[PDB]
Amino acid sequence: VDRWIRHAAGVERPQLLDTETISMLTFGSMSERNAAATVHGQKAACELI
Amino acid sequence: METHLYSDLAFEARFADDEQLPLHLVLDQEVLSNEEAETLRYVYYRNVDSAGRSTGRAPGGDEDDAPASDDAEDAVGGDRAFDRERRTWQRACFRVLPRPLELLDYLRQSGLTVTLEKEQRVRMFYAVFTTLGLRCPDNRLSGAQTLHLRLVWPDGSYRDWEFLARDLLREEMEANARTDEWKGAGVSRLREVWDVQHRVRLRVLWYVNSFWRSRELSYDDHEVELYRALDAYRARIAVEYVLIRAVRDEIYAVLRRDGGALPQRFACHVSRNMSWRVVWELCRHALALWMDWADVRSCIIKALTPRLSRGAAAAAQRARRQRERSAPKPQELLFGPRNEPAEQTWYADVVRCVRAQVDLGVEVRAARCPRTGLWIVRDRRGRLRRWLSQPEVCVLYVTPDLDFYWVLPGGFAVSSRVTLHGLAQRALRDRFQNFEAVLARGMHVEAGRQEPETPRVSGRRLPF
Amino acid sequence: FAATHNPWASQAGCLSDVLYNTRHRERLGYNSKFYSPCAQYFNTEEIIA
Amino acid sequence: TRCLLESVYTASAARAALQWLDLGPHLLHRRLETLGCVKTVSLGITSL
Amino acid sequence: AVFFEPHEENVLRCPERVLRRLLEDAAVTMRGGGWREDVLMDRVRKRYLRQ
Amino acid sequence: SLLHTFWRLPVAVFFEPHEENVLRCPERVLRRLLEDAAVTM
Amino acid sequence: EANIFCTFDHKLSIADVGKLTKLVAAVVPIPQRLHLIKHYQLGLHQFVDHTRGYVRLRGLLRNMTLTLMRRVEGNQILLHVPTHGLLYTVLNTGPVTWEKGDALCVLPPLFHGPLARENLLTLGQWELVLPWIVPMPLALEINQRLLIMGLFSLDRSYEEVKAAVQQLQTITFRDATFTIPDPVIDQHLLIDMKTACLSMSMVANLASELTMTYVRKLALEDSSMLLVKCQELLMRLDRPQHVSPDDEIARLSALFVMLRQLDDLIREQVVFTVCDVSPDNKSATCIFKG
Repeated sequence: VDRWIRHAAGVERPQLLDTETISMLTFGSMSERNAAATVHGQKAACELI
Repeated sequence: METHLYSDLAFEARFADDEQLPLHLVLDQEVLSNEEAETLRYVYYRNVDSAGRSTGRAPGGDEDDAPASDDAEDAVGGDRAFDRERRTWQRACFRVLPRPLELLDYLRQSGLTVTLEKEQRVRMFYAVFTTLGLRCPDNRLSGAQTLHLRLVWPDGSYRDWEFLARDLLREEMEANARTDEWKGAGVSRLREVWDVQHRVRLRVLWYVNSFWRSRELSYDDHEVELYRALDAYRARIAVEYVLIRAVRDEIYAVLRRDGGALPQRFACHVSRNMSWRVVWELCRHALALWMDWADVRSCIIKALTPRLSRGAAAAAQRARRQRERSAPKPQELLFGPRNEPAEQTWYADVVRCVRAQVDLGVEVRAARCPRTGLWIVRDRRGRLRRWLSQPEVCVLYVTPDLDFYWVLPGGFAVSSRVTLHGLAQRALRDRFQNFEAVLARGMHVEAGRQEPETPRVSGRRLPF
Repeated sequence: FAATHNPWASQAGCLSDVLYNTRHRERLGYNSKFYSPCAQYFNTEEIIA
Repeated sequence: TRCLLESVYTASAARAALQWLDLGPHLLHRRLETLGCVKTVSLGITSL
Repeated sequence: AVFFEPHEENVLRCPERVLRRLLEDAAVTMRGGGWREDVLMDRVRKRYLRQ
Repeated sequence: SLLHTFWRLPVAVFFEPHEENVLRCPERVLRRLLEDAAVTM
Repeated sequence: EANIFCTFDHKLSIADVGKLTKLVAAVVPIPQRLHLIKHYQLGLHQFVDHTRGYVRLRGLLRNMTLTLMRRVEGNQILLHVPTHGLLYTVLNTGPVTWEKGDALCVLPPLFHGPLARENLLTLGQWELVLPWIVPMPLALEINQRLLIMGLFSLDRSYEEVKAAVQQLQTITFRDATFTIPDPVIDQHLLIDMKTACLSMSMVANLASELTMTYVRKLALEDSSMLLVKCQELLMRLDRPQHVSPDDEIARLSALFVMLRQLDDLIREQVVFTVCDVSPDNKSATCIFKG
């Protein structure tokens, strides 16, 4: 069901990350790269229920 | 004098609900030592009927059957039965006169008027005054009723004296301002009475101006009721010894289960050229000698005593809940708080076959030593007691749980459990349940702090 | 002068408090580089100081 | 002193270093190189 | 001098199995009698028989 | 009767009150104890 | 006479005499009214002992005489013992709120809750711990709660008394919070419990047959909030024949002397009455002795 929800959400797998880079990612790391082009600027959103 | 009259009027006050008639008592050096009498905190006493259950619990049946269930989380039945057992006893009045005296002389120094049938010169080393109220259910009274005494020192210790009411009311019922008339009438006779085990006698008083003399109760002592009251007292005593029976049959079971090739679970250097036929023969000769010297003051009884406490059962559930959890996640260890079994207090039975002197209650602090350390048994002072080197000993180890080790010399051990499922529950509590501390003079209000010195109403000083 | 106009997003232990107060976000594991714009509105252990 | 000086090492990077000191299949010393001693700090947010 | 070290795997085998047979035959002759309840019970019952 | 060890070779000790030594009862004292256990009953 | 001098053992640096001039018109308990004392009998640290009792401190603090602090000179500090009815200035240090026209008395320092532990005069092995100057409603509440918490804790296991104490040990007065550190059962406490039981039972004997049943008559007639609140506990407990009014007068006079003897067990003597307070509440003028 995780594979199906990744297919339905557009975000791919967590690529079987290294067990030491989880400490990297909780220490702080930029992950999501840029897009190909931007004619507006940087994106911004959030959500509340 | 001080407690007798007051508790007499108090039982006259409270006679309507529970028909308790007073028994005015004094004790001596035969009951307890002088040091034990100087620091006796308070006294508990229990009315238990001829059927042998209680006066606190339910009349028909109880939630105290289903014999033991052999559990750790409830581990007796939970603490509701502990609340029941607290509700059985009552806290009677209490007064110590720690100074040598003659009793009839002392009542002559007070306002009491003494007249016995013949002058009995009684002379003891101190005096402690206690009154007991045995509860007649109806107006009538059963001869095979029995009593209990508990003497509490502030360390938490207790001593249980038990006896029937038949010897208390044997000769008495066969012959049969209020504070000013009570001294003028005074005592009629003085009577000593042993317990059911003849290990201690104690003296009772009998006032003629008591309200016991006008109640007109009826007294009967039927032999089949005496026959069942000793049977109920049989199971009360047997709760200590058939547990020792349950240890011994466990050893004979697991040794037949293993087949005679028992492993090592304790750290000892050994020697191969030493003979072992001599060592196996001293196992059998000493194992029976432990059963010959079995007593309530033993390690396996001291193993149970923290488990029959108030906050024991919930903390025991907290122990497995801390174990039976997931490993700490990578998100947990960086931002969660810091997360917490170094050494444990074990109790030990040391038997010795060379001199037949067996030591029953021994504190042992044992812990896992490093580099595949099986077990090592130190004292309270790190002494590393080293009895299990010698050929003359065999030793039994128990845990705060029901885990059990029978260790041969050379540190070879038999790892098994303690089964108590054959034992019922209501006799398991009343022998050795850990009773709670009740606040008295010189006690801190909040639960545990730097406690001050003992009260010690003693005779070396003045009272003040 | 009501009690709360969003009772799924105000209590200590709701959905939004466990999603945006930074203490529980650290307790779940998250990129510290990602700016979440609701973090300034649910950082109740910082505005309390 | 172990519970003392841990109570001043409370931040995320300190316990991350504590995790990386035990999350290796290797031992410690092959991942450790010495640099010397500090003589002046500047009190930044990433302190010089 | 000459001492072995306390490992876990080192055990003590059966003493030619006849002494363990003697333990079992000691159990079956221990089973009849020796309760230690009955000595206390006939003590207190002879005490209440004498009073 | 003889034990089954793990190490092939035994070692020496230094007689501390910390290392748990085996008993020192060479040949006479164990015979004395077996005669004792014979005559105790 | 009144001016007594206290010398010191250690030397005086500038910060210590500065903290002393911060204690001008403070209050320090002195024993025996001696003309010359050392600094070891100064203050309260010679008698403080944790896990010894709050009640014995509350007793023996009240027996030491009181003085004020002024006119430091170097290796000596002057104490002027106050006289009756004269107007002095008092600088408080116990952070309780003061108002004008209000009475004041002295309690031993119950710790504030953060454990501030402000010794405010540093030495090696001795600190000048100060007595609290507390207005009469808060101090009377402290005395009444100490007596109640002493009376309830008899013949009780730890759990129920702990559940009642963790609420009962806290107290507020004009946005504050206090606890009581050493509330133990003492001999003075037990003899005061004995005095309270004897006096309150003597009240129970000296009630007439109409003042026992007055509240039942009001519960018959009216229904008010305090009526229902009293009648609730009263029901949890559960025409006049002869009226000789002089016997009711004598019964009420005996009941009055018994209620005075009961009330004296918590209510002390007023030892300071304020006149005006500074709005920063660090000093106020008071007209009484110590």
